[PDB]
Amino acid sequence: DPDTAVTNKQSFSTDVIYQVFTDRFLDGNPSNNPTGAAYDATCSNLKLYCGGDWQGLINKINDNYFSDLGVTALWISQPVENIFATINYSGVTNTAYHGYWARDFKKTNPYFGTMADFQNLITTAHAKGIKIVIDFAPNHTSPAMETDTSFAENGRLYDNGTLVGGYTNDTNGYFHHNGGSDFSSLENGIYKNLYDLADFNHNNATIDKYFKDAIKLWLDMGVDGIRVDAVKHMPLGWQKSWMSSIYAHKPVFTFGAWFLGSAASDADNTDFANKSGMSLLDFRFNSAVRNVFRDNTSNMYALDSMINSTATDYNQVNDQVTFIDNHDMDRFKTSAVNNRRLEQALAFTLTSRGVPAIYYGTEQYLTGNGDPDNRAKMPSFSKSTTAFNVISKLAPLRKSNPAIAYGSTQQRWINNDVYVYERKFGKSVAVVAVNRNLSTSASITGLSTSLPTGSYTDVLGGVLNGNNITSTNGSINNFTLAAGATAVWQYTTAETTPTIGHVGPVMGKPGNVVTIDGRGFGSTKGTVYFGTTAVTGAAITSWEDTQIKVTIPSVAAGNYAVKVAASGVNSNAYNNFTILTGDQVTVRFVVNNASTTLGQNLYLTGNVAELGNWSTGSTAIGPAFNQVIHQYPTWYYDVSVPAGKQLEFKFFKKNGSTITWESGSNHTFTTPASGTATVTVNWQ
Ligand SMILES: OC[C@H]1O[C@H](S[C@H]2[C@H](O)[C@@H](O)[C@@H](O[C@H]3[C@H](O)[C@@H](O)[C@@H](S[C@H]4[C@H](O)[C@@H](O)[C@@H](O[C@H]5[C@H](O)[C@@H](O)[C@@H](S[C@H]6[C@H](O)[C@@H](O)[C@@H](O)O[C@@H]6CO)O[C@@H]5CO)O[C@@H]4CO)O[C@@H]3CO)O[C@@H]2CO)[C@H](O)[C@@H](O)[C@@H]1O
Ligand SMILES: [Ca+2]
Ligand SMILES: [Ca+2]
Repeated sequence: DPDTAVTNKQSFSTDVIYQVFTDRFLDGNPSNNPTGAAYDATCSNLKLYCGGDWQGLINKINDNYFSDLGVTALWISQPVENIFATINYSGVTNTAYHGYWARDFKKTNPYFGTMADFQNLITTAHAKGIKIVIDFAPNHTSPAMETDTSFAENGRLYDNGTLVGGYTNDTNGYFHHNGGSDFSSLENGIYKNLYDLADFNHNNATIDKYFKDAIKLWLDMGVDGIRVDAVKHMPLGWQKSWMSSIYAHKPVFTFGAWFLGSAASDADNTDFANKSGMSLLDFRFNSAVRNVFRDNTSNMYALDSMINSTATDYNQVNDQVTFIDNHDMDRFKTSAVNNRRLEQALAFTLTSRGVPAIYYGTEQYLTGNGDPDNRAKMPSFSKSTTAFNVISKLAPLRKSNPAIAYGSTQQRWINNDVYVYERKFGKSVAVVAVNRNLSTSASITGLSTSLPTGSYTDVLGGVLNGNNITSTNGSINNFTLAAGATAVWQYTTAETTPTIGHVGPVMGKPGNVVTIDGRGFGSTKGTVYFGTTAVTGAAITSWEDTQIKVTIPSVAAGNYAVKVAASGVNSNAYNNFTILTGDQVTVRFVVNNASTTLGQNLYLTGNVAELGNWSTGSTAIGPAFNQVIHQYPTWYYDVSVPAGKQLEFKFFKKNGSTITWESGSNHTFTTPASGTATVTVNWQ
């Protein structure tokens, strides 16, 4: 199928996601509504259930609300069964309407629908070309108190009805009993409770297996993507292992939520996006956009700076999910924020790199500050707002123009209030001009672009006061950009030479099937390169002009570049593809008596690519932890490592550029065939 079809579960670059709180959208079936105190028919007390369900989503898909809006994917609340109990937090009654208080990841939330309703949602969605993305929260169950089992449901977990265990009397150690996190460090936030939510101990073999089994269930039902909640509060190692099991079974686009407060680069965040096997919600992009269009605390330069900085930090910037707001912050729209600014932020987001997501109601200019006010009921289904118009005209461009879906970004003109950028991919180009100044127009002179000679019409049709331009070999004739204007000019044409636009997933073991999207691959089965290794014939399960499904060859584990050769012509190289040694398992490495010097950290490396292949650089594992599970001078770290393999490893201390290794022989350990394990050694 073409890279743009609904069947492409590995790439969302050509899509526009619509994030919706299932309970706050449409109550299509009042028969499944909760009873009593947990329900509010008027939906005025936003902490209670309002009745929204999967039937309501089905209805709006059938009457073409989403089709006319232009969205091609739906991101819904966690579908799993949540606790039924009601919780009173200092006077106010709270319910699990948000879906984050799971109790059984193998059953559906009765209030949203049955297992059958869910299947019906998938079918109905796919029939109209809409992908379904689900929220999944494997970090915890629900609120719990160890001393009081009568609080909520004591964070109890069920395996399709069968009780696995609760927070109190957790003899098996399914959860962490290290208190609540104070967010003082990364380690503190991973092994301690997120508020009062019972934290899972993924090192426990049962919990590890439970989540691999539980996710397969939903993948088997046809979900096209996964939004992993609180990725910053679970070990990267376990998550990478979990991700490889997903990719070996049914690869789907997966991204996580790692909260960031500014557009500033964050080392840990960058590492996660580059090493976990999944991408992230682009909080840096979000901050810049809000600072510039909403809050007026930054100018266009901050926007351009962020575009360049993020493109440099993330290996695959096109996999990051962008947005102007969501359930974790104030609604973009405020009384002090103009409609045009909201509209410009949307246009910018929809034409920029990454995978754009729209929080439900944005098209209706919904207001609401903080939790829960920002999760109000959908006020209307009108298709007449300007914002609705902008989305319907720009969203389709991600499918029709590869420059917008896979292209690079270059600044063509800029000043405090004006920004003109260019998206380019092969011969296809897209140019967007934005003037955030609401009162004064701007005279643009000396603008150059890659647009071929010709006359260009504003894709928006002037709804955002856009204008038409004339290109003379890229040189655009002088023009006036109206106050608060924003225009989109583009040019698309067929590509003759092979060009890779996206590869998904970007991690896997030999035998897994990866998807290569792009242009000009031709219909004749060619050859795929993973470094220097050529992959041909049967190994290439599918080959079309815009997409190539290929099997990962049995080469040495490591970092590889991917190229495609069609009719003797070599395409561009898609860098940083990770090939694993084989199936993964999470192992906790513990080392005793590793006393260090001020500012000196402990790292780990060994004889497999997953351990860095004896490297002491960015591929080495670390820095190790030393506060929560084990205390200094004992260090520890959870690492995704190959299953059933004899490993050789050593720890090393690194302060500045001085590296001091362990003496003696290398430590050895044979990893288990599956699950988890703990290996403890003494510093030599
Ligand atoms: O005693 C403390 C506290 O007790 C309760 S809080 C109570 C709340 O009243 C309920 O509404 C309910 O809240 C749940 C919420 O409704 C659900 O949607 C989820 S939220 C989920 C987030 O989506 C996810 O992002 C993450 O949380 C992240 C935050 O979103 C993000 O902003 C930051 S928090 C960061 C702040 O920005 C800073 O301002 C500063 O405070 O430092 C903070 C450091 O993190 O990062 C977070 C983690 O990445 O995870 C949450 C958890 O699911 O669940 C909510 C919790 O269930 O339930 C809570 C308690 O369970 C009292 O009501 C309150 O007054 C009191 O302060
Ligand atoms: Ca209902
Ligand atoms: Ca945790």
